[PDB]
Amino acid sequence: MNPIIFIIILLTIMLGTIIVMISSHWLLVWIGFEMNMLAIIPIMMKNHNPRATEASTKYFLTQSTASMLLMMAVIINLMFSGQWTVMKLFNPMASMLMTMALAMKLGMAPFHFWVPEVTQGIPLSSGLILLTWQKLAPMSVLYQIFPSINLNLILTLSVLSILIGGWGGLNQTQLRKIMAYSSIAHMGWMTAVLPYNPTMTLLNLIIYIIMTSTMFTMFMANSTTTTLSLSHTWNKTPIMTVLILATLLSMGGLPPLSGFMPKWMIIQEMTKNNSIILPTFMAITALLNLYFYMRLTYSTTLTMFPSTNNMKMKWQFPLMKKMTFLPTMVVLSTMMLPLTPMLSVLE
Amino acid sequence: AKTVLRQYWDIPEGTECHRKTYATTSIGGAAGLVVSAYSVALKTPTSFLEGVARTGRYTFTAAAIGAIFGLTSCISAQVREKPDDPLNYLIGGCAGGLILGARTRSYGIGAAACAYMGLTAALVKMGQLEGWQVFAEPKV
Amino acid sequence: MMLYIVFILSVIFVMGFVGFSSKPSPIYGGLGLIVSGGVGCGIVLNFGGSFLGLMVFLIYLGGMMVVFGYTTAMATEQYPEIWLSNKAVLGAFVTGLLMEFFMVYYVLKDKEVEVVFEFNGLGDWVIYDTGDSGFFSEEAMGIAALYSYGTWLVIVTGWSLLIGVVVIMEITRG
Amino acid sequence: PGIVELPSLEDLKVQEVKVSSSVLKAAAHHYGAQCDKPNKEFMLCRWEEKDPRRCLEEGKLVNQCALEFFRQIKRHCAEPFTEYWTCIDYSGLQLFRRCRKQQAQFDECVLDKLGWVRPDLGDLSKVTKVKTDRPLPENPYHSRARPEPNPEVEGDLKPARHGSRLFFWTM
Amino acid sequence: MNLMLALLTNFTLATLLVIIAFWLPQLNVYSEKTSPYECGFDPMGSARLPFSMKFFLVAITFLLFDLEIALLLPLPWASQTANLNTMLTMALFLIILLAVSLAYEWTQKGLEWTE
Amino acid sequence: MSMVYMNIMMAFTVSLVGLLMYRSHLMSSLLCLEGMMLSLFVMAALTILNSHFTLASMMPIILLVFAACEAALGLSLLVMVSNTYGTDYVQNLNLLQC
Amino acid sequence: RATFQFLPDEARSLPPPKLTDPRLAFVGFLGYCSGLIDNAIRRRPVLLAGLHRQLLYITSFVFVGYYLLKRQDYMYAVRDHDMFSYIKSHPEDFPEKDKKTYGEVFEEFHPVR
Amino acid sequence: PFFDVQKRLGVDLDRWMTIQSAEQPHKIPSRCHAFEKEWIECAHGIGSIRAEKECKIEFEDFRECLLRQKTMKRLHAIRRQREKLIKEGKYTPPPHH
Ligand SMILES: CCCCCCCCCCCCCCCCCC(=O)OC[C@H](COP(=O)(O)OCCN)OC(=O)CCCCCCCCCCCCCCCCC
Ligand SMILES: CCCCCCCCCCCCCCCCCC(=O)OC[C@H](COP(=O)(O)OCCN)OC(=O)CCCCCCCCCCCCCCCCC
Ligand SMILES: CCCCCCCCCCCCCCCCCC(=O)OC[C@H](COP(=O)(O)OCCN)OC(=O)CCCCCCCCCCCCCCCCC
Ligand SMILES: CCCCCCCCCCCCCCCCCC(=O)OC[C@H](COP(=O)(O)OCCN)OC(=O)CCCCCCCCCCCCCCCCC
Ligand SMILES: CCCCCCCCCCCCO[C@@H]1O[C@H](CO)[C@@H](O[C@H]2O[C@H](CO)[C@@H](O)[C@H](O)[C@H]2O)[C@H](O)[C@H]1O
Ligand SMILES: CCCCCCCCCCCCO[C@@H]1O[C@H](CO)[C@@H](O[C@H]2O[C@H](CO)[C@@H](O)[C@H](O)[C@H]2O)[C@H](O)[C@H]1O
Ligand SMILES: CCCCCCCCCCCCO[C@@H]1O[C@H](CO)[C@@H](O[C@H]2O[C@H](CO)[C@@H](O)[C@H](O)[C@H]2O)[C@H](O)[C@H]1O
Ligand SMILES: CCCCCCCCCCCCO[C@@H]1O[C@H](CO)[C@@H](O[C@H]2O[C@H](CO)[C@@H](O)[C@H](O)[C@H]2O)[C@H](O)[C@H]1O
Ligand SMILES: CCCCCCCCCCCCO[C@@H]1O[C@H](CO)[C@@H](O[C@H]2O[C@H](CO)[C@@H](O)[C@H](O)[C@H]2O)[C@H](O)[C@H]1O
Ligand SMILES: CCCCCCCCCCCCO[C@@H]1O[C@H](CO)[C@@H](O[C@H]2O[C@H](CO)[C@@H](O)[C@H](O)[C@H]2O)[C@H](O)[C@H]1O
Ligand SMILES: N=C(N)NC(=N)NCCc1ccc(I)c(Cl)c1
Repeated sequence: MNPIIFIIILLTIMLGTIIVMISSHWLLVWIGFEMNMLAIIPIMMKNHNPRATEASTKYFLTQSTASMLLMMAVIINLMFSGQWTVMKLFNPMASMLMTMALAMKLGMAPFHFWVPEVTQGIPLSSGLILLTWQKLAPMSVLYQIFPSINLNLILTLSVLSILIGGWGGLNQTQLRKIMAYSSIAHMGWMTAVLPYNPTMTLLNLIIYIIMTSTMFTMFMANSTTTTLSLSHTWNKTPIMTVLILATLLSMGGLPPLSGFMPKWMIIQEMTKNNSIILPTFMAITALLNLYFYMRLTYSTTLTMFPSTNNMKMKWQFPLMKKMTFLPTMVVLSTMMLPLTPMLSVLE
Repeated sequence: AKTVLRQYWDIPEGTECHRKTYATTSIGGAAGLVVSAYSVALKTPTSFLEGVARTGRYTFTAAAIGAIFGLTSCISAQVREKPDDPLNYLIGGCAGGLILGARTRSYGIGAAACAYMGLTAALVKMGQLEGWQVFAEPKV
Repeated sequence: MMLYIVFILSVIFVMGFVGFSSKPSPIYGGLGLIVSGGVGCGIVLNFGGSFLGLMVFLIYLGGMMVVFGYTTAMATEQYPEIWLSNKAVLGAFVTGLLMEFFMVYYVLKDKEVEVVFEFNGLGDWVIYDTGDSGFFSEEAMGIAALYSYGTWLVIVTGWSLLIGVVVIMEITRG
Repeated sequence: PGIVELPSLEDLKVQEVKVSSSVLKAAAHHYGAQCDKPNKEFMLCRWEEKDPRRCLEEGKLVNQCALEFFRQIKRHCAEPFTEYWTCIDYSGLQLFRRCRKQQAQFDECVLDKLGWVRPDLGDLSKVTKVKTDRPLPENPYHSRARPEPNPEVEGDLKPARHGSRLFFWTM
Repeated sequence: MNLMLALLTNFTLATLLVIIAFWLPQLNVYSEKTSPYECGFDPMGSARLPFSMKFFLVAITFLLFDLEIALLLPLPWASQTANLNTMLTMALFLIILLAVSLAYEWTQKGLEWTE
Repeated sequence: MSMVYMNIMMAFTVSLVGLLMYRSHLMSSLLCLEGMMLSLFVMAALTILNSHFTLASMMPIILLVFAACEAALGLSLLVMVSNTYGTDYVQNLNLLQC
Repeated sequence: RATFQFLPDEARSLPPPKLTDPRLAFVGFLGYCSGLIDNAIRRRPVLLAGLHRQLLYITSFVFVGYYLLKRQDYMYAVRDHDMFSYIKSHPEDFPEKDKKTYGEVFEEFHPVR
Repeated sequence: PFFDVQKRLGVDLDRWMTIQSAEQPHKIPSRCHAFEKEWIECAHGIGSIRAEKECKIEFEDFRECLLRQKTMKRLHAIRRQREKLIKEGKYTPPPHH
């Protein structure tokens, strides 16, 4: 890929997402998703190997199917209201189809099967876009249609995503598959609180993106994609093991780190609405996420794994990776809890 | 599911056990079928006959757990003349766990099931009594 | 009988869909999509959209020509499957026709039908407009407005088609 | 939800102008000038009232003027007109440009005998004003009363009392 | 009606010609006569084996280009708009982007067949 | 609703089921995707044409344009799948279970 | 109140955050920590290296944080303005109670025996 | 829109096609133009929660115009009652019908 072509394709990924977020018309929302899907596929295939080909194919079939259900909802909505404005839908059947359509786009359970496989099959830089930027457009739509979403449906998807994400990550040694199941688990928190307070869905979304960007950037810095390969980091760059430890404890939601903030504000909103059982169930189930985060911290920072002789050659060379924004992102991922009241900026 | 759930909660506790056992069996059987469908879809059976065998094995196990809980919980209430006591569902819940343990030929599963199903069922009766909401309607 | 023209074409529409949805050899699936595209053009034309009907037919004829070429190259076997050759294909094919035939039989008998949702079977003409006497085609005015009202639509579609060429070149450069 | 009020078959009766479209087209330009007033009073009524039932009387005066207009042609210029619309009727598209010779004969006949001048290109598409003694309708859409707006929030924006008040935060 | 009658008559005329063609002549069918033709020797391999397409990339580009003309065919009607400044700009814009996409595929050697 | 909607909605559902119930050929599933879009085009065109929503008459045309971009994208991936394995069978795309 | 505006005009009738705001000092501190982490990951002397870079980390954080704190304060002012105006518009939903003393209100006694 | 850049910049990207009572070419009106105008003006500015109950009459009429379900039910009933009398020999249509 020509560097200019890579930039044009990247800007088209962003343009499609932007179109979704600024459109007042369901047709332009659908166009934004289609433009975004068209541009991302070449980023998945960038390395051209059978796993990238399989990943892109599975991604294309899933997203293309979701778009047809998305457009079906729009047309049913048109029949029963005669307008195209992006807002609540005027038919329950349309609401279900659109809700499922966005669930498949996000990879929520039980539409989750593609997320672990696609993430594993593409590079780390492409995986970063998939698990972060690609969440913006579907969430921005849920943010506008939630007054007509079926509560039982959306909370069922949220419950299943948290369970399947937590259980799915327990059996993974591949970092990209660990991030994928973590993303599924975190998607559930965002949608669980959506019926009650959409502002808390944005907060969770933003904090999830910062922490997820931090982790991927650190994996890219060391070109690590497996647990054992990451366990050599203490011998190359000791500092990076401490950042991984702090970031991973944050993604586990442990006070006083930033990742506790969204779990905390979501539990507050749910209890205000007399929802007690669900947040309790969600918080306990999130301990599964903490478990397989803690395994990574053990193999990465809190112990010293065996090294290889050739590792000594790497001592003599500096890190050349760009690691753009990593100093800022890691601080935000960890030291933001004292500023929680700043969440009103999202109101 | 809403129609079958409503039927169970519309006949008072401890009265008309046969009707209750049909409701819990109907709920159990449906749950077993849902499990069979995903299982057959995601773990392909080697033969059509086996896929049917797996379906019947799960649907029967699920329906048995439903019937025994519905039978035990109603009969315990009628016998004890305590219609609105969460303890009745604890007896029914544990009995279901034993049926699961028997169908699996695993005492340890039977022990754990009798506990966790016992607590979960008793927790449901308290929720009905006190109005605990699982999927709480938005209010504020 | 002619008053039910849109219904008859729509029945063939579904039959073509059952054709390629049962998934025989893509050669015959393409045939089923051409029939559906043909009668689909007939349905839309009968609602006053001659340009929309002919355009969708024209596009899908070009698309199925490419699919045919790709099929002989990348989706062929020694014994391509017709609908009768395979038990799974035949079962889906028969199931589709029987579901279709029973919807037709009952909607005609009762002038109405409940298939999940309620559909009225009085004939499709009843909903048509009663007073037209303009000196233009309203569909042509709406479509032509793409170049005066749809500036934004023109930009995003034109850009997507250009990016599409760039992308398929990237995707297929091993 | 109510009975739709329809005029009786007696009220809908008027002497029709029973000529073919070729006849109407051949006389259209002069008819547009000679019968402008009742015609434009009927079209104002229809667009304001938005109800065919509310403009029947104006509709009849359109018909009456049409018959009066065509009777003048019959009295004074029957043969020149019959030649003209016969030429128009032959064309599948009823084109004016195939009958300029017969049109000239008809035009000069009505000019000499009735002082009828043909409108210019662009005249009949002008938007005109019409004086009417019918009162402008008050609620042509039969709108219900609009719901009242939400009570407006006004006043001086003051700092939040004791800050955010989120849990322990003091700011 | 006229249209459906015309189509039915044409395709019925063609069908009758085929019916006559098959039922009028004397037939003599045996295995060698109906065997596949390949210049006198038996074919080597099925004719259903994959046939590589060397112009596959032009074929995909045809799909994208064939939709462009759907966007352009309304241009005679769009020229009747009063807002001719916008219409002319967007018409030229669309055609240029088609030309740019063609020039890109040309310069990148997409129009050369795989050898 | 009017009876035409029964068969157009039915056609969409048939193709959706056809899409979700795979066989071997990946080309066959791509056809079901194209069929799904065809039913959406017809279903949208009927509504717009019958309601005299003049400006919406361009919407079905825009629908076809992004249908071709999807079909072209689908065929591009099919070429790569075919090059790797020599068939367009979807059972070959199972490397990412592990 | 203004559509898609970071700071509506009415927000100017509120006092701006002080430049010695404790929250702003924390944000500046986070910028300092980011500067230190930048040196450490790149294996430069953490405290000494690139003081120009470390200064810009502190300055950019404080700059952005000042505006976020201003919008934060503005949104809480708006919340209270909305809440109090609504109470005024619906007196019958927020009626003032008659406040009984503890000598009149009966509370039950629970001995700790 | 999630981000209302169209309002901030005062540029019309897509809202010209959102409703059928917006300005059309050559002022061609939609069939339900009056009904949707009445509904839109009833519900303007009060929010969906209020509009769902306070503009129910306008929305129901608009829905009837769009899908005509009540009219088709009415005509299906009359046509049924006619076939009931034709076979029973209890009604002869008029010449004009
Ligand atoms: C502020 C209010 C909000 C509160 C939230 C909590 C705020 C804390 C957020 C922390 C943010 C992450 C940045 C932590 C900076 C850690 C600095 C450090 O570890 O020293 C660097 C050193 C790297 O080694 P090197 O660069 O090569 O120097 C020469 C030694 N070889 O490191 C090493 O050599 C160590 C290698 C051995 C690994 C030992 C690991 C155990 C020590 C971990 C301590 C940090 C734990 C942070 C987790 C949160 C704590 C609350
Ligand atoms: C973070 C320090 C604590 C470290 C241990 C971690 C504890 C758990 C963290 C979770 C969050 C709990 C924080 C509890 C305090 C937050 C509530 C609060 O402090 O009130 C609001 C505070 C203003 O504090 P105030 O009471 O008004 O006193 C003013 C004194 N001038 O306004 C604020 O909210 C901002 C205050 C945050 C507290 C840290 C910042 C204090 C300022 C010192 C920054 C460092 C400046 C020196 C820079 C050195 C550079 C090398
Ligand atoms: C008023 C200030 C109060 C301090 C509050 C501290 C809160 C935690 C702030 C986290 C950010 C720390 C800075 C980022 C780490 C960079 C430091 C490092 O990597 O190694 C230490 C380094 C000295 O070693 P060297 O690599 O050789 O550099 C030579 C420069 N002398 O550089 C040094 O000389 C030391 C630099 C600081 C070392 C920090 C050690 C890790 C601290 C994290 C533990 C968690 C913090 C406590 C939790 C409660 C928060 C109040
Ligand atoms: C929510 C409440 C908390 C508030 C959070 C606030 C977060 C947002 C604030 C911005 C965060 C990023 C700030 C980074 C500051 C470090 C910049 C720096 O020192 O760069 C040094 C130098 C490049 O600087 P230079 O580009 O020449 O300056 C002109 C910029 N137009 O060359 C270098 O060596 C830089 C390399 C290290 C930087 C990482 C790579 C990023 C590249 C950034 C380029 C410069 C950006 C200028 C930042 C200005 C922001 C106002
Ligand atoms: C008031 C309503 C009460 C409703 C009660 C609902 C109970 C929930 C039932 C869920 C479905 C049954 O759950 C399923 O049962 C079968 C029992 O054979 C188990 O099956 C397991 O045990 C046996 C023997 O080993 C075999 O069937 C199978 O090889 C094995 O996997 C499944 O592992 C379990 O997933
Ligand atoms: C592994 C552990 C998993 C988590 C376990 C958590 C257990 C939580 C218990 C479930 C909540 C309580 O359960 C639910 O309560 C509501 C009351 O609001 C009941 O609601 C019922 O009330 C009336 C009676 O007053 C019934 O006639 C009616 O059918 C129903 O609405 C439900 O019948 C019951 O199913
Ligand atoms: C390749 C296979 C293709 C399969 C195509 C399948 C087409 C579907 C069949 C649709 C048949 C429609 O059938 C149509 O029903 C209506 C019922 O009112 C009939 O219409 C009827 O209306 C009045 C009722 O007052 C009767 O007096 C009249 O005798 C009768 O015509 C039509 O005469 C008939 O043509
Ligand atoms: C890859 C991106 C490529 C983008 C390329 C875009 C090329 C666009 C070139 C400009 C096309 C239109 O060019 C412009 O047309 C309008 C009308 O049509 C002309 O306008 C002229 O005629 C119109 C009416 O017809 C009058 O209102 C106007 O007063 C008069 O000046 C402009 O004088 C001319 O500058
Ligand atoms: C606004 C529409 C009208 C403007 C024209 C738009 C189409 C432009 C077409 C491409 C123009 C530049 O792109 C093209 O690059 C290739 C380089 O491989 C050149 O092609 C080169 O090899 C090919 C094959 O041998 C031949 O065309 C030629 O011998 C040679 O020039 C073309 O000469 C050049 O035209
Ligand atoms: C993935 C699934 C693939 C298949 C997709 C099929 C899509 C078919 C879309 C049909 C949409 C029909 O939508 C359904 O219409 C009926 C009309 O009687 C409505 O019916 C209901 O509402 C209306 C008024 O609000 C009244 O009739 C009545 O209150 C009630 O019957 C339903 O509320 C609506 O959900
Ligand atoms: N719960 C919702 N869905 N919306 C919501 N955040 N309601 C709460 C109202 C609120 C809270 C804080 C602020 I600051 C403002 Cl201005 C308004």
